[PDB]
Amino acid sequence: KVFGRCELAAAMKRHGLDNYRGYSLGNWVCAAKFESNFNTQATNRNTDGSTDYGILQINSRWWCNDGRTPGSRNLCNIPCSALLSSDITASVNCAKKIVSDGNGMNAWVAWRNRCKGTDVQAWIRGCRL
Repeated sequence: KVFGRCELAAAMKRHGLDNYRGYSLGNWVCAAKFESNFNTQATNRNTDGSTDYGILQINSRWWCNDGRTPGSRNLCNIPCSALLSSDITASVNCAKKIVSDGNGMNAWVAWRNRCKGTDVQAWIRGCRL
């Protein structure tokens, strides 16, 4: 599923990401835009053999099991394929664990490089929340 901008904002708000660990909703929408172009089916292979999955491009090196990342962890206790669903619950629940682990949203390279320090409120302008 390819989300619309306001559609995804509303789904993320319903799942409790607005101001989660101090990150306003626009941060999460911005990160999803540049990680996956709002596409739940996005996958991207990393040079170390791990793979990033879903709308927030969550990495199999630490966070999910895809059966082909030897020596990796599964800290969200899910198959990585669950992160490609049209229902974003699994991705949001896992993202809450990631952002709590100490480095905040710096865990997402695209957020650090393209959202951090910008006017992220612009990503939820016009949306009915």
